[PDB]
Amino acid sequence: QTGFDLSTATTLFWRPVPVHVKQQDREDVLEELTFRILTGVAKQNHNLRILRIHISSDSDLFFLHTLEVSEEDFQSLKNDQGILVDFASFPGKIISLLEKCILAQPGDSPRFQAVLTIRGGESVFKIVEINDEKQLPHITLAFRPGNDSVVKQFLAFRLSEVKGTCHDLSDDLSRTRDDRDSMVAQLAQCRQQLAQLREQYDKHLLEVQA
Amino acid sequence: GFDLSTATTLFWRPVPVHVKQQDREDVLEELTFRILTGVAKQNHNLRILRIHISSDSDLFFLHTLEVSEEDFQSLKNDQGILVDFASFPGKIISLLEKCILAQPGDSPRFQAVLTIRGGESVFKIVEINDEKQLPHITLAFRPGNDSVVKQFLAFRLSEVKGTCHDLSDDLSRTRDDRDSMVAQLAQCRQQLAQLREQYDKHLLE
Amino acid sequence: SSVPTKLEVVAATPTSLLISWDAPAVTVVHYVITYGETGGYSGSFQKFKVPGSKSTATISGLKPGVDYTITVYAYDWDSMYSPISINYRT
Amino acid sequence: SSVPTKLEVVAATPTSLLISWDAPAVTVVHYVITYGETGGYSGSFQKFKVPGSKSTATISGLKPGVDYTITVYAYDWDSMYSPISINYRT
Repeated sequence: QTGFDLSTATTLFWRPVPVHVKQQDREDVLEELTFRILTGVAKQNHNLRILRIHISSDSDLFFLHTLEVSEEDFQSLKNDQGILVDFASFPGKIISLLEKCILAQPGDSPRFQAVLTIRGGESVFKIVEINDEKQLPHITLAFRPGNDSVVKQFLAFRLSEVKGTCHDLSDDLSRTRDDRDSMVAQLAQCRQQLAQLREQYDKHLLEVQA
Repeated sequence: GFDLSTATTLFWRPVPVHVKQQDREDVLEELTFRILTGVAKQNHNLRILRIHISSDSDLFFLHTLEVSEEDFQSLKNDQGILVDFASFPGKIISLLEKCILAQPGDSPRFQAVLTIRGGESVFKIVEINDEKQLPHITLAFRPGNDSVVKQFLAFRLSEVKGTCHDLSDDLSRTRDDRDSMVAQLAQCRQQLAQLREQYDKHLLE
Repeated sequence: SSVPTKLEVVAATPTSLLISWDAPAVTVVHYVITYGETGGYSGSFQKFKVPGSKSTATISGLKPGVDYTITVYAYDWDSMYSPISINYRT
Repeated sequence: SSVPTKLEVVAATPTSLLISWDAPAVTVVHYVITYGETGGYSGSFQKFKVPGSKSTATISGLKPGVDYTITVYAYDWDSMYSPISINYRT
């Protein structure tokens, strides 16, 4: 039914990155936005290959911008959009650029930055080289802002995620508690034997002393 | 507007409910009922009660009911309530409990059924003696639009995250306690071995 | 009803008390403990939260010679067990 | 940033593999290990999850004589550190 299969999708990048967001309000601000890069396949056909990117905020849980691209429609964005790459290595290079955006100080000669421009119904994300008055788009991508339906589905996916992580943590907590109980019991055993040996040593010392 | 920040949760458990809809056929599914008593952020003296029907299987299933004390007086005349606004949750939980502990051999056969007809949903708990059916409580729930379901998912994710951080702290604490026990064990075995070598060296005399 | 069926007041000082429950068979991530004077009509009971690992809790700052209703609720991830409640005067 | 210090392969089987990593001092809630045919799209590597305390894992169902990609990712809250990966042939 649903196009993309998130259940068996692979997460390659999930980290906050500094992003400049521009809107018609003109309230230009730098916010740290969480980028999740996913490679997966469609549930309709195992041959259809999809890459999807999610831009979210841990501060605003209702902020979501999505990108979904197949292998076929990849030709439209391979030309006319950014550096030459195949569908396979496009994630790798985009990840490298995002990482460069994270470790980006003014004194960096290739000061790479990331900008998300949101205009009404559409948003365009571009990573740009910005030194000596140059603005050079290394990557330019188009993102769909979240409707209530897709943000709802995203929230549900993250909720199930957190539930699974926390159940795993509960299993680990029970195991560590068992390990600590075993360790304290072994500690009691050792101390009891040490007290016994000190007793025998003191008795031996008093016997020799006489 | 209700303030979940200072609310108290009185019942939060899956309940056996038979849900019948016009689009899909009759099924019995286990649904999670959350009953909350709290007060408004506009007035801390004003009392509101909220009930949520959700599914652990379907995270997009949400039906909500929230009642003030005044319109609860209106519903006291609308359904013959004979108890106060305070103890109404108790009766509701008891009714739900009767559905929870309900088997075919039960003579009262307390049941829960929820029918959704395109914007309107009524939840009813019923006594079923022979064929006669007496609904002890009948309540009207507005199904969730995507906006309120979205807000519900966000709040519930914040809850899971906070409880999970508390568990993470406790896990770190137990791990540290285990490390302390390992260090004390090492100290104990060390002094045991060295006092044994002292035992034998004093045997050397 | 009460999932632990084992809540009592165990230590007692004029300003403080110690409560002990028993709910280890089920998976419990946390407990919420509510302590307030009046029975019902609760718009000022002080709640505090306790990890599921614990089997003890200390309340302090209580008014001497007063009647407190104390309730313990155990929570899971997707559920909350039935609570247990006691009345004590200290 | 290569959250697991270093990775090694220890198993010697035709249908499976056993991988070992080392314990980073950062907070890790879980590890995810991906195994897929080299050159593949990587959106069909069938991920599986390992607790953050553990440093080892077993893979199964592999075809012998294929180049498989083994990657270890460690996850924090609201984040995932950069992975470290090795490839091996059966």
